Amino acid sequence: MKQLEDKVEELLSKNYHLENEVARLKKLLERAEERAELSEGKSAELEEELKTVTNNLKSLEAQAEKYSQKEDKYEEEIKVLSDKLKEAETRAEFAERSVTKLEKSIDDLEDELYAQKLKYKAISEEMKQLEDKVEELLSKNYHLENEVARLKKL
Amino acid sequence: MKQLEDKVEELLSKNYHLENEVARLKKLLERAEERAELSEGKSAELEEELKTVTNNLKSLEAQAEKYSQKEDKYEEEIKVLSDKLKEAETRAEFAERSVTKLEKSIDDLEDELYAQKLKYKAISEEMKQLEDKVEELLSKNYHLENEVARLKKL
Repeated sequence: MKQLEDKVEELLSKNYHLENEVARLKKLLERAEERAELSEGKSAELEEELKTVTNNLKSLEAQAEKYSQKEDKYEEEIKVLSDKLKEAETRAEFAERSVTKLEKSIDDLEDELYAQKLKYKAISEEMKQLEDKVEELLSKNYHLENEVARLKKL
Repeated sequence: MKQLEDKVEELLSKNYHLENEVARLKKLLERAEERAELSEGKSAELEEELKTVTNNLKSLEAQAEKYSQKEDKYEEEIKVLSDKLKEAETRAEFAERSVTKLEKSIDDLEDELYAQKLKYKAISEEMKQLEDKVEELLSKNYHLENEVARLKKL
């Protein structure tokens, strides 16, 4: 029995050991659980961050869609203004050259009209001298006729 | 002793449940450690995803910035072209209206020259009739003067 009494002394110790092992396993278990909890929590916050960023992205993609379009609009707008500008500068350039030419034409017509008028004035003056001559002769003949009659009565 | 018997029996039963608890906890620990690993792996994968989507968003923002300034560029070009077009159109219109004015003046000058030539023709015609009248009266005058001379010497 002195051997059996020593057995009880062992089971007590070996049980003391099992107890310590149980406590150790429980501490490690809790550490694993807390690790998993911290990570699952981080994933959740990251999940949220991914949706937020992804949304913001699908928006810039869309904005970029409107940006590219306006670009082609502006391009078409500029094109039209350029072609209008060219056409107007051409109309201007040519019309101005026409003005100079037309003014010279007017100078020539005026020179011609002036000369024509000078000619008219001169023939008019000639007419007046001829009229004065007719008047002068009608008078001379009226009196010569009376003189011819007077002489016949002498 | 019967007493020791019972003591041993108690410790063995206790020892039994303890061995089973250690075996059970090792199993739960194995599973909790696997869970943590898996969760930590997911977090790392999500973190890398967020970094990538973030780098893309930042890239789209840079682009969006170039569009905004290049947009103000196109805007500036249009205003520049617009002001020039207004200036060109005004000068074009001015020169073209001048041309219309000068053409109308040329037409009026042609009308006057035509009318002036008809006047010259009309006066030249009277002139012809006047010269004929003078020739006739000079004739009559000539014969009358001769008749007076003749009568005076009888």
